[PDB]
Amino acid sequence: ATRPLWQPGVEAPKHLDGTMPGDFGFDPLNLGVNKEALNWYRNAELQNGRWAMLGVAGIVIPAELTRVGVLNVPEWAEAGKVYAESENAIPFASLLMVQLFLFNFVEIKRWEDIKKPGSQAEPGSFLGFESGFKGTGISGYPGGAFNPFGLGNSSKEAMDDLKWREIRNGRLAMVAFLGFLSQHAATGKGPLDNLADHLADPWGANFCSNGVSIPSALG
Amino acid sequence: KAGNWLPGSETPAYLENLPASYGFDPLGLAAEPASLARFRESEVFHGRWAMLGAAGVLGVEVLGYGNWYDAPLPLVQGGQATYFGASVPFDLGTLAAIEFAAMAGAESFRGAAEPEKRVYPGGAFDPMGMSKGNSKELKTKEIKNGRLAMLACLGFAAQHAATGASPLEALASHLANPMAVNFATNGVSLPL
Amino acid sequence: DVAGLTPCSESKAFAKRKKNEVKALNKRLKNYEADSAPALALKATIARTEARFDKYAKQGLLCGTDGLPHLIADPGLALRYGHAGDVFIPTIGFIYFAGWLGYAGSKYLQAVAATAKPIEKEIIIDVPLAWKLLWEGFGWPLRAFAEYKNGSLMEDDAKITVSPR
Amino acid sequence: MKDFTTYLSTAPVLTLLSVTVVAGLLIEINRFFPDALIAAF
Amino acid sequence: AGWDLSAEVPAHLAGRKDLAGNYGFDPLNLGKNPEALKWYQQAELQNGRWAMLGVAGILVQELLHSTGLGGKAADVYWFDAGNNTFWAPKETLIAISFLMFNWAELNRMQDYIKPGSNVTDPFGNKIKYVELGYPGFDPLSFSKNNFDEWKLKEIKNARLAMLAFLGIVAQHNAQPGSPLEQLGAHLANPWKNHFINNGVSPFLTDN
Ligand code: CLA
Ligand code: CLA
Ligand SMILES: CC1=C[C@H](O)CC(C)(C)[C@H]1/C=C/C(C)=C/C=C/C(C)=C/C=C/C=C(C)/C=C/C=C(C)/C=C/C1=C(C)C[C@H](O)CC1(C)C
Ligand SMILES: CC1=C[C@H](O)CC(C)(C)[C@H]1/C=C/C(C)=C/C=C/C(C)=C/C=C/C=C(C)/C=C/C=C(C)/C=C/C1=C(C)C[C@H](O)CC1(C)C
Ligand SMILES: CC1=C[C@H](O)CC(C)(C)[C@H]1/C=C/C(C)=C/C=C/C(C)=C/C=C/C=C(C)/C=C/C=C(C)/C=C/C1=C(C)C[C@H](O)CC1(C)C
Ligand SMILES: NCC(=O)NCC(=O)O
Repeated sequence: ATRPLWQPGVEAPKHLDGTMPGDFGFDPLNLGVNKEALNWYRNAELQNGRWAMLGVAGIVIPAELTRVGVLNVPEWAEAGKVYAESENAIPFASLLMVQLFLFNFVEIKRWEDIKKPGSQAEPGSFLGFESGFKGTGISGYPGGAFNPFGLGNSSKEAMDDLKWREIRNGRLAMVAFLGFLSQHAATGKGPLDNLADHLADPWGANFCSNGVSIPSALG
Repeated sequence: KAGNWLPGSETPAYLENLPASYGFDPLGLAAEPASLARFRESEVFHGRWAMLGAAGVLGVEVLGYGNWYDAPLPLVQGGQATYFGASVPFDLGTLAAIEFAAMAGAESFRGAAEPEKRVYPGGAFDPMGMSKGNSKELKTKEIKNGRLAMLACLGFAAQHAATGASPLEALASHLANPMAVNFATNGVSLPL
Repeated sequence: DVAGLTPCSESKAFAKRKKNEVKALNKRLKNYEADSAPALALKATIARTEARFDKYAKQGLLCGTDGLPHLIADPGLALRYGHAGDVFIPTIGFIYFAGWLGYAGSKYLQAVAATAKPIEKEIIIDVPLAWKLLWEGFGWPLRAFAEYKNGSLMEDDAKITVSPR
Repeated sequence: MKDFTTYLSTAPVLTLLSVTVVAGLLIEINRFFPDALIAAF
Repeated sequence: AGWDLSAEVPAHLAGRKDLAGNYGFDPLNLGKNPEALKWYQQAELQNGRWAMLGVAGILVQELLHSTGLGGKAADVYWFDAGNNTFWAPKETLIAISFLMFNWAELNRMQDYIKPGSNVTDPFGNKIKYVELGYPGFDPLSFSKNNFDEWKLKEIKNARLAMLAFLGIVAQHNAQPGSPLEQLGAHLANPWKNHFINNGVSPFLTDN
């Protein structure tokens, strides 16, 4: 209860005890007052953070490599159109449907794990692979086939440290992807281009000069 | 056991009396006894078919009859397949139908037996009767040769996905110029 | 062209209506001196009218037989033809904002219902509590769906008064 | 000022101030963003 | 306390005397967690040893470049070392480097997760093992006497060489030429030639 909070002076809400990774007591809208809704929101936070970490990596590492003359990857916002003009390009609707079908199969299993944490581990499910879906008792942290290197499964507090690192990195990358979307919506340049322009003149190059954030009607 | 996969490690308890066991299961896929029981037969079956496939590709390339990739290429384009110069007037539909019927019959009449009988049978499959008289090290040899054959077959697939040449042609080119003709030199394996 | 309607960017009657409005305002202009306050007011009105007509032509609205913008209230028919801002996007906006207000009022009712005098709290509103619940009502859809899945949003019929048929 | 703020918290004062601030916000929205027929983003 | 007089050792650097170069320097307290401190000690040994090897290579090759011993192989700048043809191209060199360093570093990590479990080779030969990051690779035997002092000398040289390589990359990205040439150009005046008079370091001066 004495952990650092999102406001030194504001006590944590009674539904945020401190057990969850990354619980800084931040819930001013009280969205997680229901415990089952809180568990669903924790799983949603894990999924959004992991997908944002993957997406932000796939944005900022190829863009940086293009900046230093490696691989030469186009802008992330126009990378869909760059591939869609290829001579052997899969059509957009067909590719989306294939991705959605595979993700349907995978994430309905993940959903059933969210309900009962030991769902998919029952015998006779797969073809001998059901043993890898035992889970660790907390949904969103499967283990088994996932986590091959077995990082953190040694001292329990080692896994809690890695859980906090994961949740902070996921939140940072979610904020970063929101920044990427808003930066490209306002300025037709990449995230590294926006960063380089800001270092040229921080008082001149920012969100108050794109003309899209602050509306021109007010000023 | 003979081996431990890593030189120094904790060993899974369910991988000791198994032939050709090195304790290699970091994912823990065979923690359940039924999972191990099915996966053992799966590994034996995969190794046997991989040995058959590796023998097929090596014998189709070194005997000078063609490439393994180009085997079903003349199956369309009009028709007429090739096997030792035989005309074989079978089209694509009848060939697939006969193969499906044969495989369905063989596999249905196969995997309806006992767990030991599904993977390790006798009768007409060992006519010379040398399964008797120390079968553990022979099983170990079978599993190890099967693993080597699976590695060879997946290497053939990945190599033809990469450079796109023949297996023995790529081997000859690698022996001729080991500097610029490796897996690393083409722009598909090492991007940096 | 979604239902026999032409875009107002190319429909002639839209330009005719804009010209008629600007000409009427110019007829109003032609009575004062150039720099008078009525002249500035009429110039501002003209600028607003031209900006409105140019914006309506820019946004891609549909005009009918004459130059009046028409809105499409069918999803799909407005999504694939690019007129979701006519009805669909304001539908989502109203649903969100009305749910915010209604959920804030609901949570105020259930918060003051379990007090000493719920009668007094509805004419004498606890302003900090109302402000807090108005802020919390911005996450109304997720909260409402969670309470619906929990079953705490609706009341059992056996605890609700009815008439004796 | 407890009684004065309680009077300010009474239903008519609060509803008149609330409709006043809402109407003023909408009016200034139409002042800076006039003739918004559709939600064109 | 050793790194800073009138300062107190950060608790977890006090009771553990068996650390090479334990001078109490941890103001940000990175290794309060004992497992984190073990990881950071292994990272110390690895970074220090690779930096000693790297800085010795830079200094020796630049000495041979400035004086002149080797042929066209040694007559190139260290940052331009890839211009030579050598014996193998880039891709296969990087590939075999990946393979054999995977082998060696996985042996090292297998030692890390269980000390002494990986000292035996399939040939049957066995070696002695001591401590954790000190696997007893001592053929001519200088470890039998005052091993703490030798470890302290090693860790001091390792820290000096990590600082050296940080200096090498910073100088190279700041001023042109070889690091020995940069040292000589410093020694020229030396009141003017230093890191302030670069136009790339202070930024407050020369825009
Ligand atoms: C926030 C309070 C509140 C809430 C949550 C509801 C909710 C509901 N009302 Mg109701 N209503 C209210 C206040 C409220 N009403 C008031 C004050 C009146 C008197 C004018 C009415 C008169 C009324 C009638 C006659 C009917 C409903 C009906 C309904 C239901 C249909 C949906 C609807 O919006 O209808 C429309 C709602 C209105 C027209 C009234 C809205 C008045 C304002 C906007 C709400 C009050 C705001 C409140 C002061 C905010 C407090 C904030 C808090 C932080 C302090 C729905 C569940 C209908 C129904 O029974 O459906 C089956 C119906 O027939 N309402
Ligand atoms: C100036 C840009 C640049 C950069 C950034 C690199 C980077 C790298 N080179 Mg390369 N190289 C360059 C230019 C560059 N090179 C040039 C100009 C040439 C000659 C033309 C070469 C020729 C060359 C060869 C021949 C080889 C390399 C290799 C390597 C890798 C070292 C192996 C390793 O790190 O272990 C492995 C890494 C890990 C186990 C973990 C990944 C790294 C993470 C991020 C942790 C590392 C921390 C990080 C370094 C510290 C932060 C940055 C710090 C500088 C502030 C490395 C990633 C070697 C290689 O490919 O690997 C064997 C290799 O053999 N380079
Ligand atoms: C806490 C709380 C509670 C209280 O009570 C209240 C409040 C305040 C409300 C709160 C807050 C919240 C928030 C902040 C939220 C946010 C979120 C996000 C941002 C997410 C994202 C998230 C995000 C995500 C997933 C993302 C992902 C991404 C991706 C995949 C990407 C992809 C890609 C790439 C690679 C590149 C290419 O070329 C393109 C693409 C294809 C595009
Ligand atoms: C154990 C484990 C456990 C832990 O825990 C984890 C992990 C790591 C995951 C693991 C591992 C795994 C792996 C490695 C796997 C792999 C496999 C393989 C490779 C297979 C192949 C496999 C392979 C195979 C079958 C192959 C086969 C082949 C064939 C048939 C061929 C055929 C043919 C021929 C003759 C020739 C002609 O002209 C063509 C054709 C007709 C085509
Ligand atoms: C303690 C602490 C704690 C507290 O609390 C906080 C703080 C303050 C943060 C801290 C501190 C820290 C630091 C200072 C760190 C640093 C490190 C380093 C510098 C490393 C390096 C490290 C470094 C390294 C490894 C390096 C290495 C190098 C090398 C290999 C090189 C190589 C080479 C050669 C030979 C030659 C050729 O031609 C080129 C090349 C290829 C280039
Ligand atoms: N009862 C047959 C059976 O269990 N088959 C499993 C397999 O396909 O290996």
